[PDB]
Amino acid sequence: TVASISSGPKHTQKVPILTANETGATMPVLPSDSIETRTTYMHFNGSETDVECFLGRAACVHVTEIQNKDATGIDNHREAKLFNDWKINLSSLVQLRKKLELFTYVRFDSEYTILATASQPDSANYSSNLVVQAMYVPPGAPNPKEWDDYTWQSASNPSVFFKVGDTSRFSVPYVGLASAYNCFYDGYSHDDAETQYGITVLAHMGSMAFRIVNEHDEHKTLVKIRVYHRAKHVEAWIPRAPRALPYTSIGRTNYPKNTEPVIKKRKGDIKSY
Amino acid sequence: TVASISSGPKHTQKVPILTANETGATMPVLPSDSIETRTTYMHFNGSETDVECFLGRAACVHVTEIQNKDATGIDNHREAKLFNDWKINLSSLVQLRKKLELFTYVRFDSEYTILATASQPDSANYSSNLVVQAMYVPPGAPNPKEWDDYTWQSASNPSVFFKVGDTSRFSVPYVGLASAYNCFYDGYSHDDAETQYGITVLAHMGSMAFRIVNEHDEHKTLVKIRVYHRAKHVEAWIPRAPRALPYTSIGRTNYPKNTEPVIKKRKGDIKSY
Amino acid sequence: TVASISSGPKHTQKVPILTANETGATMPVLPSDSIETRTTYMHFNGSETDVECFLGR
Amino acid sequence: GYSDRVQQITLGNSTITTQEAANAVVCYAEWPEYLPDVDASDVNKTSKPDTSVCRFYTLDSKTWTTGSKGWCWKLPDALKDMGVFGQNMFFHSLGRSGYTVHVQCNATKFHSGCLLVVVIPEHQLASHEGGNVSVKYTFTHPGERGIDLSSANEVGGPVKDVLYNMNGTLLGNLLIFPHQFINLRTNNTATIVIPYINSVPIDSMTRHNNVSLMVIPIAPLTVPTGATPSLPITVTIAPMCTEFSGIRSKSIVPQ
Amino acid sequence: INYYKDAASTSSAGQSLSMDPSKFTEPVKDLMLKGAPALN
Amino acid sequence: INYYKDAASTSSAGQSLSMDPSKFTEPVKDLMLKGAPALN
Amino acid sequence: INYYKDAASTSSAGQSLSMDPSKFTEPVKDLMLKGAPALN
Amino acid sequence: GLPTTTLPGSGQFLTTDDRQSPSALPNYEPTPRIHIPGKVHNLLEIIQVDTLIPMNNTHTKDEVNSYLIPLNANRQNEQVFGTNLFIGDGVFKTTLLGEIVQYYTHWSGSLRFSLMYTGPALSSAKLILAYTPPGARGPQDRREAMLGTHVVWDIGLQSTIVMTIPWTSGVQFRYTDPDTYTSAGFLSCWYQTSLILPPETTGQVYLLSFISACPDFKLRLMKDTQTISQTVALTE
Amino acid sequence: GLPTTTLPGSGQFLTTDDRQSPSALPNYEPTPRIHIPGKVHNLLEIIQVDTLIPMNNTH
Amino acid sequence: GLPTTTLPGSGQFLTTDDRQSPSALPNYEPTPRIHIPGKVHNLLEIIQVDTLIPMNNTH
Ligand SMILES: Cc1cc(CCCCCOc2ccc(C3=NCCO3)cc2)on1
Ligand SMILES: Cc1cc(CCCCCOc2ccc(C3=NCCO3)cc2)on1
Repeated sequence: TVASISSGPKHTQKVPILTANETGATMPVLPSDSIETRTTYMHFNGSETDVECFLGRAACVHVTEIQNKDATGIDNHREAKLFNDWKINLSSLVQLRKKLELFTYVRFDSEYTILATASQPDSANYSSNLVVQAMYVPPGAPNPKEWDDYTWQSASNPSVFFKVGDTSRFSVPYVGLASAYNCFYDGYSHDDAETQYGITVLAHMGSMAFRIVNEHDEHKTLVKIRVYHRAKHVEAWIPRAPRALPYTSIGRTNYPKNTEPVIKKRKGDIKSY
Repeated sequence: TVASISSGPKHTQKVPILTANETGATMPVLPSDSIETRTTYMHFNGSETDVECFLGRAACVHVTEIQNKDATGIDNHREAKLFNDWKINLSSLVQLRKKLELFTYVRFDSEYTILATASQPDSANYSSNLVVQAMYVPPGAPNPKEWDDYTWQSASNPSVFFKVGDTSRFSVPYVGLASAYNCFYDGYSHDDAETQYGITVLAHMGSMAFRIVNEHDEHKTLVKIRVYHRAKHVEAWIPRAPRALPYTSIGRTNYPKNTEPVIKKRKGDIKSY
Repeated sequence: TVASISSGPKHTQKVPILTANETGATMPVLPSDSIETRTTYMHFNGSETDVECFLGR
Repeated sequence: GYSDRVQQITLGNSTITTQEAANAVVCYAEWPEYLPDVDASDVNKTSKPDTSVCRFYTLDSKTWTTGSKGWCWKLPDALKDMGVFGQNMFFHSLGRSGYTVHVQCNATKFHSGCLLVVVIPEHQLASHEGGNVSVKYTFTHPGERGIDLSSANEVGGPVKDVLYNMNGTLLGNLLIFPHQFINLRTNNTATIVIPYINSVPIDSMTRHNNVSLMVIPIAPLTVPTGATPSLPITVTIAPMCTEFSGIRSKSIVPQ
Repeated sequence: INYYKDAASTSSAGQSLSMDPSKFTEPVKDLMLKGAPALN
Repeated sequence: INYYKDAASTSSAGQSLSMDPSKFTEPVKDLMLKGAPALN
Repeated sequence: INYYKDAASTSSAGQSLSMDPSKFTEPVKDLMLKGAPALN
Repeated sequence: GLPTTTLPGSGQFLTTDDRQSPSALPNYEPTPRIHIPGKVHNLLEIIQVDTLIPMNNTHTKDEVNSYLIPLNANRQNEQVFGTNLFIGDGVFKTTLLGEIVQYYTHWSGSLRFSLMYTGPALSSAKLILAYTPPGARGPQDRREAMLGTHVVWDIGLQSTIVMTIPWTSGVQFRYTDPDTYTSAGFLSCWYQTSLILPPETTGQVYLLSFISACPDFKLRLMKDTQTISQTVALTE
Repeated sequence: GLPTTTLPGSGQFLTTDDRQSPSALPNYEPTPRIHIPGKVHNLLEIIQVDTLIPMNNTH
Repeated sequence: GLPTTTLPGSGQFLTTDDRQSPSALPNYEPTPRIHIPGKVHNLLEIIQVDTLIPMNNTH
């Protein structure tokens, strides 16, 4: 492939460099339209800018935490982090978010990796070996109430059991209801006067719930869960302007008030170098 | 292959052993040009002197250390070794360095092995199990500031998570900007009067950053990281004189003052055996 | 596979929507027996409702 | 003698002529088309009023003055009250449509000024409150009036800050969306053909707007000496290939 | 070799090697030739 | 590839792709045609 | 068998078995024959 | 039982590796795809669309005005604007090009810089745009500027001028984050003759300026952008 | 000895995965199947049989 | 699931072994090679060039 062809002096009536940008086109002008060039080859394919590659590496999408401790006398397991859940979503952590929102609709399979590490902040004789049981709880399924409810039987709901310190990995097909996931949605769930506006209405994909299977030892053990997400088989439509201001909320476009100028001011003139 | 052919008495006008070294050549003289020889075969190929073999074994290129401890009240994580980094470079440890600098330009893929072991120098009930997360931070990427910054999300930056005591291994293609890496560079980054001189200007490949993912236990744990590097797919050009004096700096050729004579003095005469 | 065929106005002596449930049958009535439909395809096989799948986790 | 410059668009019972055009943009290089069966889901036969809905409606005019910040209309909202297009809209459960948008602004060879005319698929607005305040319905359904970016923040309304496109992105990058400029010195109209863009084959026309049309002054209007300091901008829009499905009782929407 | 039955479980996809910027860079209705006048 | 000798040790079965609701939806002795009168 | 997609991930290269010292040992412009006088 | 040996790296999680995994939802059937205009395949497809450069960066809070380069009637010989070409920083940084370049470590290729004139139709002007390849200082006067890559632009019916910064380089890749060795030059613009307004007209006229990449362009070695960060996880 | 590398997920138990296992009862012979009317293959077969709706829910 | 047995040496790191590894930079394209005079393939090539001997070591 040639990156530049050889081109010499020109004295024409045919001027490729004068255009009318009002038309909305970006005319494909090249170095050889306005200087004299020599042949050179590309030596490159643009492999690593493919959208599959761009969205295809694992990104941290969520960090939560649960603890193993005596539940005796706990009136609210959920509240003691005896188990915890996560209202699945991919917009909470914002590094991966800016990348996805370069597109309007996106379609992909997900590969999740879940790393779990334990901490024992206060005096323990040892490190126990805990098994985590993260289970997927889709919309309209008995949400779990204690850390050892019938829910955890999970007879119809996919669940994975792995050890703290290890990693769990599995992959979920594209579960969207439509043909693509909306990265943006300028609508409502119905024409009410006070119903929420955004995608949050849209992208209610149910939540994920984690717990330790082990009963309690004499000390307490903090287990912190990190969920990583990798898109595989990516398809993206309609590019948009990149995010400039900071994010404030999952699912709304809102930016913070009295934010700071995002364009760097010159130290000098327009004329400055 | 014959290592020596059979050759007998000679009384010629054709003298292969008289030459003129002023020409710059090393004339290919053999035993059979000046004594009577018998046939012998080589029985050998020179396999283990191939440059791929010479530069192809893992060498320790870096030892760093980070600790897991309560960051509560630490004003400078980087400074507490709450995480640490490494300004990637291959010239810091000097065993592998002398080997590479036998050549001027070198091109290869790298295979890294990272061994991490833990130490608990002061009273602990136990040994905790920590997961390290070494992540590659290339030039012009948000350098991380705390041990748990948004940076560690590493949504676009390759990162590996492995356990202390284990080893991590992965391989990075030849990332040089030019066609080869310069082992030497007699230039500057621009024609300023005070800009640094060497390769240090050249070979600024960004740094690598390590941290423990675990929160803190009651005791403190020292984790010491050793990075090993193995060249694979090696290509080397222009041999040079081997390094004689000791090294003083990454990237400059400078040797120490009042160094010692590097040539061993005879215990005796020129005539001595 | 078609999920619905195209069907238009009807003025018949042949009424598929009147039945006698006392018989014990569930007559296979479709949208196109009582409204005007357009063609659409199924795009689906019913894979995940197989009893092997239902009892297989 | 055809110029890129003169054009005629006849759609239904209405025709537009421009003698000073700058080509026309067809979003994503695709022209509006009806919904194919292979893409269909709802089993209902759809209704295609054709020429009674696919004609040109001219919205009420705006006034560009030196202080203008820009205006924003949403589709199909802007047309919610135009003739039979609008009736069909409130009466069917689902509908789908593409449009031809023609923005008009003429001046003289002594004026200067340049407007950006852009179509943004799925323009989800931001609340000026920050945090996770929502933008109430009424605020994102201004109707033919559209939203006036130089009007004041209101409560439950969107933010109207132009350097941020009403969503946290910079004005400068709106050029990645199908758009055309109106530069008084060149141009006097902008025309964009919009194909139907959605993640579902057909949708509700009232709970979801699928494009915002935005006209933004970028090089300020500068009139000749002692000229009146303002120009009107007119927007005429025509639904094209419209289809409605799931007819019934007639939606009732807030406010 | 896929070891698993479902398609979601396969590795990353392989490069589009599609690449056609004209839907974004030249969505004009009447074709513009480089070198010919923009507005006739 | 089965690595094991016994049939019980193989993985899940594969979709019936049988599907015939008539034993449940139309177990009538004399065949009913849709469109013809139910009771003659 | 490569298990990985990228070339960097393959094992070490295999012996040049190239070997030609003359660029280093005899870079003279006019060819010198062993046995003939060095300087004529 | 087949004998195996495990190698160094066993059990590691590398966020960039690409392997198979069990599906959690065996046998599930995804929604059919329908057609949607606009599919993107390569980021290289989109960085060829031009977007506006806030060249007039001299303000103090972001404003529509930093997109406008002003022009003065009747000045002769003088300089319209100047900038270095660190596409990952400074004016370029918020543009779509700048914004994508920042996801990669290295770039190579030609850039296309165009200027669209917005002054009254009855005015006229001749400007010179100059590209100065690495190695010299930003030009200080047109004489200096005109000795490097330049285009005399004659403002006419055809409203925009497209200047190309042809890839001039020793090393075949440059860093996107500004680096010296790797630096790309300067871009300046001066009056060639001068802007002239018709009667009954007055004041400043402005140029809009765009940037996009030529088909020439290469970007490699993905990394994280300095353009976005956060201090606590967001919630709904 | 063939060189291997284990990936993330090793040792996990996913209740939905489908793999082979050793039989605890090697060589055992199950009872023959006889014919039984009524076999169900898909839940889609049975949701087409109609059942009564307690529409008058007001009690 | 295929039955395996691990041998002595599993998990060891031998600095001299030569195996495959995942690439951290999937799909990256290295700079083209250009021609450079002087390529060395074997250390045996270079030890045939003669160099001076500090024979007079007596200093
Ligand atoms: C955009 C966008 C991204 C998302 C997330 C979609 C992923 C589908 C549901 O995700 C899961 C997560 C976990 C599990 C799980 N099963 C057993 C353990 O974890 C299953 C599906 O939604 N919209
Ligand atoms: C000579 C010479 C040698 C070098 C080093 C080059 C290696 C390229 C960059 O090295 C790395 C190191 C680590 C990682 C990494 N990714 C995830 C974890 O570690 C990636 C590239 O530079 N010049």
